[PDB]
Amino acid sequence: MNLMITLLTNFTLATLLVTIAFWLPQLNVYSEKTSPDPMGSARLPFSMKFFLVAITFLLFDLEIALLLPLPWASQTTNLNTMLTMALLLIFLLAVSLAYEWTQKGLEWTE
Amino acid sequence: VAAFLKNVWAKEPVLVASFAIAGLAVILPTLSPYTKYSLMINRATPYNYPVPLRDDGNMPDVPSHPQDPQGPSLEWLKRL
Amino acid sequence: PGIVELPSLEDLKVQEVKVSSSVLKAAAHHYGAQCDKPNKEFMLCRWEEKDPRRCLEEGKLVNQCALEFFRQIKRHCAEPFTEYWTCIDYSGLQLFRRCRKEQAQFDKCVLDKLGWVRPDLGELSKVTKVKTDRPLPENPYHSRARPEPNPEVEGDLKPARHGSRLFFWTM
Amino acid sequence: PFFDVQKKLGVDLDHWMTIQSAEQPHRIPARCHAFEKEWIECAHGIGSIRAEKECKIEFEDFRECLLRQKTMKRLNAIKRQRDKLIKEGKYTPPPHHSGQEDLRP
Amino acid sequence: MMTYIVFILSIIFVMGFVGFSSKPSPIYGGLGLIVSGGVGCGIVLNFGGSFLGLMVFLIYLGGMMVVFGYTTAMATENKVVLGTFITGLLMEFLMVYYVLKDKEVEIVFKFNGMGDWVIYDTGDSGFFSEEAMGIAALYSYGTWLVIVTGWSLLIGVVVIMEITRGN
Amino acid sequence: MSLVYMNIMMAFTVSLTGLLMYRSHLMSSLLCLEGMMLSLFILATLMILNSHFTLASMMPIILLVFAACEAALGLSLLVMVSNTYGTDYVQNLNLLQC
Amino acid sequence: MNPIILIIILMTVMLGTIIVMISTHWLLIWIGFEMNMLAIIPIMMKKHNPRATEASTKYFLTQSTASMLLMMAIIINLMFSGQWTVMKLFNPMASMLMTMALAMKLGMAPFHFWVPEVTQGIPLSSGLILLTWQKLAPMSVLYQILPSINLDLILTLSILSITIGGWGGLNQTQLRKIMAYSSIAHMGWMTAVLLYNPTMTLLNLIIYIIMTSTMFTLFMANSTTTTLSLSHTWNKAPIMTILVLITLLSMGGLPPLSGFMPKWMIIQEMTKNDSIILPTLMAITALLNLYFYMRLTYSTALTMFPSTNNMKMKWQFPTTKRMTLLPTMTVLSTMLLPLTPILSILE
Amino acid sequence: MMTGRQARAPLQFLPDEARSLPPPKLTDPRLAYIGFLGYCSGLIDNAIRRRPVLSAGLHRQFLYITSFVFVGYYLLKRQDYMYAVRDHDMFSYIKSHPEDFPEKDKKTYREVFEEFHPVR
Ligand SMILES: CCCCCCCCCCCCCCCCCC(=O)OC[C@H](COP(=O)([O-])OC[C@H](O)COP(=O)([O-])OC[C@H](COC(=O)CCCCCCCCCCCCCCCCC)OC(=O)CCCCCCCCCCCCCCCCC)OC(=O)CCCCCCCCCCCCCCCCC
Ligand SMILES: CCCCCCCCCCCCCCCCCC(=O)OC[C@H](COP(=O)(O)OCCN)OC(=O)CCCCCCCCCCCCCCCCC
Ligand SMILES: CCCCCCCCCCCCCCCCCC(=O)OC[C@H](COP(=O)(O)OCCN)OC(=O)CCCCCCCCCCCCCCCCC
Ligand SMILES: C=C(C)[C@H]1Cc2c(ccc3c2O[C@H]2COc4cc(OC)c(OC)cc4[C@@H]2C3=O)O1
Repeated sequence: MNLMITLLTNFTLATLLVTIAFWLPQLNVYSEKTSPDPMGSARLPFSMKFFLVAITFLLFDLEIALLLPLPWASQTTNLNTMLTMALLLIFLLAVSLAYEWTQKGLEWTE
Repeated sequence: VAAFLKNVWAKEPVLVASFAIAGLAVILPTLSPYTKYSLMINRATPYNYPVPLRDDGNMPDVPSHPQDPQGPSLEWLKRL
Repeated sequence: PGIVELPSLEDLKVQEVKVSSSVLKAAAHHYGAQCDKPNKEFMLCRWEEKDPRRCLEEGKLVNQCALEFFRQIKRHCAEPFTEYWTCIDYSGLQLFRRCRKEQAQFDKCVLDKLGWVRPDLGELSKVTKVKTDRPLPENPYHSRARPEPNPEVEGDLKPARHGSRLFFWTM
Repeated sequence: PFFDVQKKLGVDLDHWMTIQSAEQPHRIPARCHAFEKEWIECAHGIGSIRAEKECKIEFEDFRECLLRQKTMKRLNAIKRQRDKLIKEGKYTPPPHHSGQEDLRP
Repeated sequence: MMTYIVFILSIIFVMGFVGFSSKPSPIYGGLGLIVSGGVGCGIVLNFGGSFLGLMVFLIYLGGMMVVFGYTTAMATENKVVLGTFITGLLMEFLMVYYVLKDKEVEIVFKFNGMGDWVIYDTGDSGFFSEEAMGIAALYSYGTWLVIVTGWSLLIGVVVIMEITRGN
Repeated sequence: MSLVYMNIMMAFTVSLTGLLMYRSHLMSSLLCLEGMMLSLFILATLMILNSHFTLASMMPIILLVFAACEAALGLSLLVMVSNTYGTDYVQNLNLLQC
Repeated sequence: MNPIILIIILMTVMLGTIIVMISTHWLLIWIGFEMNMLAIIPIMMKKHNPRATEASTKYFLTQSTASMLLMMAIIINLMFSGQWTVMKLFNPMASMLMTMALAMKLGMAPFHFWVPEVTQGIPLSSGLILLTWQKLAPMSVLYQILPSINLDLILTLSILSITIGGWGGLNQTQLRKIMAYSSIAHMGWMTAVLLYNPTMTLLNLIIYIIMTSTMFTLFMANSTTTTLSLSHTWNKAPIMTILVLITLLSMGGLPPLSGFMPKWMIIQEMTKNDSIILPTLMAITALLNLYFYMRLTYSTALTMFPSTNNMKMKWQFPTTKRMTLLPTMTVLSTMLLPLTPILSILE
Repeated sequence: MMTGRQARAPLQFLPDEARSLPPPKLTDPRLAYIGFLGYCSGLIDNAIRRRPVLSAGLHRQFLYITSFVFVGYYLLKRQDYMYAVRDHDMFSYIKSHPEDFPEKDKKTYREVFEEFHPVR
């Protein structure tokens, strides 16, 4: 409840400052500008490597999501099984990284 | 066995430290004597209520009071 | 179905332990030491009957024995206990570890004037046995009669009479 | 086909998350643990055909524990009659249901 | 009005989906799905699923919709849209008017019209969130689940590197 | 039953009808699919938290992880379409009518 | 594709089907379908051409929509039953959604509109995998939920699949689309007898998998994807025209071939249950697919064809293609009817 | 149908009680037909690879016939077992429910009146 008050206050202060920033110099009548970039009008070429690093982020972020309950999982009574599955998950993250390595997926953004 | 190891320690010391720390993390809980006490402390931590037993007449190993000398103890944890 | 039976408001009147949670937490180890038997008779009745309406009187004994626990503090060691639960009461997590000298004064005065030994690490979490006179509930779930199981297979396995009997296949 | 490898090899792959009445961490009961236990112990071994007709009362008690449709229906009826008598003026709330009595424990 | 806050968020959640299933563009479709993920996350957080709410924020919004907006940026440079939007909004507000004037509704299932604060439990859980310990049980009780999920993610890495190669 | 469940299912059916018959960008179809996944996450979470069924608390994370991996797979297909036509317009996917 | 990676991916396809077959928890059913889809997507993109990318995208969208409907069905089952056992469902809405979702995974009508396209866009071995191995897991889930399956829905889907698979293959010259409409028709034949006797459903599944495996293996052995290239087979290998003859006669249901075995038994299990009109018009529609099979082998397999001169080069080389299990599968897809009471091993 | 029967001991191709049933002889006509399917498989295998059909790979045709007879023997054992289980369940169900299968009184044709339809 106080959390929603805080979030709403931060959004309100940000919207206040952004509106004042967009509209305090719009009181000025400075001049009207016509103003008739590295690329001129060429279409943005698709970069395959940027997409590959975004999907590699997404899959390793999912493996992170599996890793996230480990401080609570260390409190279990089945510690041998828990330690085995934790080492197996971090090892599978390392194997996904090794396959991403050796198949040249981490190249030109290495 | 030491030429390849010195070669990878001269070329890729990041990966040598990585595989060495990973190998220690895998094999060392099977060699540590304190790994038993982790299990022992995580089962000694009373998250729930110790639900009492109806005294049937013959349970000598169950105490009648918390301060009775029989039952599980935590002197191994108070000493360590 | 039926009408759920509830006890009257006179059946629920008992003198409440009207003290704060830091007061309860300060004396909690000596409470679990000295008020063992009625508390465990109540919690045995409470896990066995699975019904709080059948656990009122034992609960009253809890509220009878807790108050006599605090009166026996108030007659003897009111000031070290007050100095102790005030220090417990300051902390937002109510740490025992921030309050060890006030604990030592309270434990000293309690062991001197009442002879009570504080429980050690691992004692109040023991599973203890409880000798009551109330009978064991023969059906605590009020379960009705279970359906009879299907008849099992018996008899020695004979061959199929003239095979598959599938249209003309004689085996 | 249901090739029951888990029972043939005697391994517990996914029987543990299957029902609410199973062994939970730290002995946490579900809200309808008793109802689901009663319905499972009714319907065990008798087959689904006999279970749909011979364990109807346990299953209705368990489904009504899960969804609480009858309980919310009764609360709707009581709150609606109470709102009608407040609008008519034939009823007044007591001090323990208006918040003026400094609760018990 | 504060008692129905989960319900109020749910209405916005429905509105949010009609915000983007009308589909003016994958840009604004992504924006509507991000706002929808935030308000449905607020729904989850208001029942005590704090870890699952932070999994909505960290993994769904912070992990995956980032990749959708990224691919929308790099790969993808009215009447039907606004009509489907206002159609779904009129349907949802007529549903809200029905369920608030009746406190009972049937579209497919029978639904109560009081707030869902009634259907909770009156107990406590001691020194733990039950949802936290149930997610901690993934490593102790969920062995086969961890095995199949890790193998699916490893295969997912391999499969992405296969089909993105083009050779 | 619960009233928030009706809204979550109605959200699911809205995104299901948004997936089915529009013939638009492929990314908009993937957005409708992940809105379906979002509503499944919310609905599974509210049920499992409602019933206090502790072992299924790890269930929606599973429902997240697999499906997000699924989402990654879909984007790669889109990118291959985005490497073939220059657009993700699904009416370019009509080579296999004949 | 690296052969090690190909082995790993095919084992993951098999592993997903096994997880659907053996698991008792609905989440693991859903996980097995997710694993199966995620693993089969590179098998379709083996040759890396835009038709395979279109086919894989359409397959992804259909199986993903089906998987979301499956999880919604599981979730409504959790509402109305509070549990997760893979058994009968406890709500007719979950029953309808799971029947719809499994019909989308099989490719049954009215969700058939991807099966002729996707099978056309992918190679013959991946189309073999799609039309044989990808039928095993949803038929297993339909096998386990049949106490909850609505009869009118499953029979509507079944006869709609049989009619659309019958009247869709009359127009077809592509062999992969003929196999795909044959797939849709046979899944209608499997699911119409499901609530009457599921052993005959399994019998139809196994006989269909044998005949489909025979047909795709002959297609890979001859490298023919069209009717007209199939007509050029007698001048290269005359026995292959004989084998596609007898196997296409078997898939339509001629006696005394083995593909007459299931559907006859299916009619035999539908008149016991006093349904006379339904297997009658069902086999009336099967006569139409048998009839275009008889045009597609009379007009364009038996009577010998104009060839090309470059074929006389191909006379000097034998087939080095690994025709794995092809004589065994050809014998089993034709000559198995005298062993018709073998079906009891599937009980 | 019988899936609740082989669910108490699942994944058994031949159970223990299947050993109380007479196994098929090696001169079973079903098993001889399966061996003929093996011989046909060997001939089709020599036909598709342009070998002499009746001549090449006599060891290979011998392994085709051997392998089909070997698989078909156990398939016929399971077949006979499942029809034996079907009849066992049938008879034990009729014995455990006498009310559902009444011994209907056998009337001879001296009491049975059938309508005569003349062909004229
Ligand atoms: C002391 C210990 C040791 C003692 C040793 C004693 C024995 C020493 C000799 C060893 C050899 C034994 C041979 C097997 C036993 C006798 C089998 C027999 O005659 O069954 C009669 C069987 C029924 O007669 P039965 O009077 O009721 O039984 C007399 C016996 O007690 C028969 O026994 P059952 O009453 O128990 O019969 C059981 C039942 C009797 O059957 C039934 O209850 C009715 C169901 C039969 C199946 C109907 C399917 C119809 C639709 C498919 C038609 C396919 C196209 C036709 C064939 C085209 C070419 C493949 O069988 C079945 O249902 C199984 C299916 C039929 C298998 C027959 C054996 C085949 C082996 C050779 C295969 C070669 C092709 C044969 C013809 C294939 C078509 C059947 O006859 C038929 O079904 C008609 C087919 C002809 C019989 C096969 C004769 C085997 C030898 C053939 C040599 C010539 C081969 C020429 C080259 C290949 C052809 C191009
Ligand atoms: C068993 C223990 C646990 C193992 C699993 C957990 C691992 C944790 C770390 C995860 C790492 C993930 C990614 C690993 C990829 C490994 C392969 C690799 O990198 O090979 C390529 C590399 C040559 O580099 P290049 O290809 O040119 O790359 C650009 C940089 N120049 O070639 C190399 O770098 C050579 C790499 C092999 C030699 C490393 C030897 C290290 C030895 C340390 C002491 C012993 C440790 C015990 C375990 C044995 C490890 C071999
Ligand atoms: C109750 C159910 C329980 C389970 C029951 C069992 C179900 C069995 C279902 C079988 C499905 C088989 C699918 C195909 C095989 C899988 C692997 C595969 O695709 O192998 C083909 C392989 C591909 O090699 P590649 O190099 O890619 O080929 C391209 C050509 N240059 O190589 C080739 O292309 C070579 C050409 C020949 C391939 C023939 C493969 C035949 C496989 C099917 C055998 C018959 C089915 C088994 C028996 C009946 C079981 C129901
Ligand atoms: C073109 C296709 C798809 C089919 C139809 C067809 C053939 C080949 C041959 C013939 C045929 O039409 C039939 C029509 O009626 C009978 C009826 C017969 O018996 C009932 C009979 O017996 C041999 C023969 C015939 C025709 C016949 O020779 O291929």
